[PDB]
Amino acid sequence: NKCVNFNFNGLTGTGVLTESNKKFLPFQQFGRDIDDTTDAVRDPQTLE
Amino acid sequence: DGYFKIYSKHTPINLVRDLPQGFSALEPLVDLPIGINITRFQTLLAL
Ligand SMILES: *[C@@H]1O[C@H](CO)[C@@H](O)[C@H](O)[C@H]1NC(C)=O
Repeated sequence: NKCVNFNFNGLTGTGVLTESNKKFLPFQQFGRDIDDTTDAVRDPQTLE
Repeated sequence: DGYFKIYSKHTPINLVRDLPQGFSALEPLVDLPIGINITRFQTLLAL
């Protein structure tokens, strides 16, 4: 809920991080937008 | 890339002599890092 430089696994980018409502499938790691920009991501340490 | 990758699905059905006329997605069940050449293969039946 604050603007941050996020990085998961080398994905440096600047944004508000927010808790998603997206039901990613079990195997599934990055979410890309319609624009093919990353717009969601599973945390590597914790299951969110 | 030397990963032998398996995608699969289960659904229950009710058919006698056909492959189910429809559409479904298979998820990656494993991505085995094996790196070998393959040309042929065979399947294993209970007897
Ligand atoms: C796999 O073996 C066949 C037959 O010996 C050969 O033609 C083929 O080039 C081999 N695969 C690779 C990646 O070289």
